[PDB]
Amino acid sequence: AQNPNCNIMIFHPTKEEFNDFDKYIAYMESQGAHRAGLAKIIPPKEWKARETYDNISEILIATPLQQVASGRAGVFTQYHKKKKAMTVGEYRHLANSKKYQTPPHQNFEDLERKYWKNRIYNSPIYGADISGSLFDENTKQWNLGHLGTIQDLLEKECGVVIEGVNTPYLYFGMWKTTFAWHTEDMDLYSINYLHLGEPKTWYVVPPEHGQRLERLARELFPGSSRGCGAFLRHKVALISPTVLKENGIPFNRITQEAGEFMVTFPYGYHAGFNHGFNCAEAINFATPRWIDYGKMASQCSCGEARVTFSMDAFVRILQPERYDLWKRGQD
Ligand SMILES: O=C(O)CNC(=O)C(=O)O
Ligand SMILES: [Mg+2]
Ligand code: NI
Ligand SMILES: [Zn+2]
Repeated sequence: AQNPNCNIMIFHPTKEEFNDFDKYIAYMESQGAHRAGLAKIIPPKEWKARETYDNISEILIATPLQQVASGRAGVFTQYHKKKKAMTVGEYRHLANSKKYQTPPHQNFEDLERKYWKNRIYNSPIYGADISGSLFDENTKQWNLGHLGTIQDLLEKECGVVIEGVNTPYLYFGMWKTTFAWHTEDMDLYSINYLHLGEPKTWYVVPPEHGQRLERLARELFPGSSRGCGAFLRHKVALISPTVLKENGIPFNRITQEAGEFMVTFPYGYHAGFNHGFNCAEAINFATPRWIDYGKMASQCSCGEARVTFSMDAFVRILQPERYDLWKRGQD
């Protein structure tokens, strides 16, 4: 069995190997990359996502989210307080302000220390889930706006024809902005490209051990657990690496830098934070191996998780028993 310790793998495809997305994902899985839950892909040196970022300040962040934490330094929840719209120009200025800027630090490890020590005492502002793309339409390889759609994958594999579309989202981050422990909707893959700015640190639990994380989360957030049988779908809970080590939960960590892709694999729980002002683009995708994960994915039916139009059809076709109850939550 390849990669039995479920380490995060890093790949360096040639320009030739960068032509066929699906084939390279299948290659990475042949080498066991999926066992980690997360892989890094460093694009060939000849590739570029777009010519410059010189004009990005005019993007609107219609609903910036202030991420307010509650709990203790290693075990907390975050709630998203909606703020007034601001441009990326305005946001970048805010990220760089004394109140919000990255502190002096020695290296990534010192900054990670400072994050886990001090995150709860600040409320950074995140521009998340902004429909759009920063890839140039002339970028033919690994252009997150030109992937084959999940609906097309389901049609090709299963013959069914469903409504829905699949488009990318932009994330504008600052120091301490945080993504809580989650898997993707319907335990899909994700791919994330860091277009610009400061790094993003990731933590991941191997898919084969995801239930160990869920059991810990139920113990650590016991009222949330009683409210909903899939409350990690709410995307609000944080658990530090120190806490995970204390409870014997297998995980790995890696820092993504500007110009690099990360892939998360089905049912790979992940969480992380941004080091400073940055812009990422991400999208969900499917392969044939996903289908079985889609059929088994947990669902939030308490009504908190509230998700896209396109998820309806996935639940309807892959989880018909759950469909009625899940849609009562969605309505
Ligand atoms: O970049 C972020 O804030 C969060 N991204 C993801 O969870 C992902 O790409 O799957
Ligand atoms: Mg602009
Ligand atoms: Ni994700
Ligand atoms: Zn719920």
